[PDB]
This record gives sequence, C-alpha cells and structure tokens, in this order.
Amino acid sequence: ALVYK
Amino acid sequence: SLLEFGKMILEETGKLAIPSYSSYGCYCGWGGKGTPKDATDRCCFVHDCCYGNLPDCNPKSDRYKYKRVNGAIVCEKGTSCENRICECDKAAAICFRQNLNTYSKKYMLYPDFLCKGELKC
Repeated sequence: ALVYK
Repeated sequence: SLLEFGKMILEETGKLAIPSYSSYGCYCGWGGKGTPKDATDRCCFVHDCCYGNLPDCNPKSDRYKYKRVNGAIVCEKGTSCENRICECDKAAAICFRQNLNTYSKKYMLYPDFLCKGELKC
C-alpha cells in the first residue's frame, strides 16, 4: 500500500 | 520493503502510511534528529534504530512476506535480512496501533528546526 516510515 | 510496511500500517491503524506517517514529528520521515515528539514519533525513532542494526541489508527495497494468523503478524521465512527487516516493521506497526489514541495532526509536516536535543539508539 503506500510507503512510508 | 516500503510496499510491505505501508500495507502493514494501513491494515493495523486504518491510516495510509502516506500521508499520516511519512512526515510526522522528528522521526517519521527520512533520517531524523532531536527528541521524539510523542509516543508515535518514538515508534519511528525505534524503527529507525532497528533498521540501523542491519547495515548490509536494504530495508526499503528488499521485499519479504508475512501472513496474518487472525490478527497476528507472522513474518514468513526468507533471507536472514528479510526476516529481520520484517520484525522491525511488524514492531513499528504494532507500536503505531498501540498509540493511535495520542496521534496528533499538529505533528504532521513538522518543521525541522524544532527537532532539537539528542537521543542515542
């Protein structure tokens, strides 16, 4: 799913 | 990789890993410095540190597999780097879920100059 950490 | 972590975060918290958690506080983003702003920022700082312990691994691009044992996140067997990256991510997803009640929008897109002080891993 999308992206961050 | 980022695709597994983002899906992990959405499943666990209901929030899209972007935007909620890519520019949050002092550590949810890219690198980081200063003192974590709240429980959710500490989850990121601990996550960064966990990646920090895997120098010849590539967390952002190395894909791993994990399954759900009714709600539990079970990392699938892969290369030694994939297993360890998966445990750093699972820990972060659980930490975020554990601190959903204190998640604060005022920390989204937080300016860099307010991240002061020092914290070693």
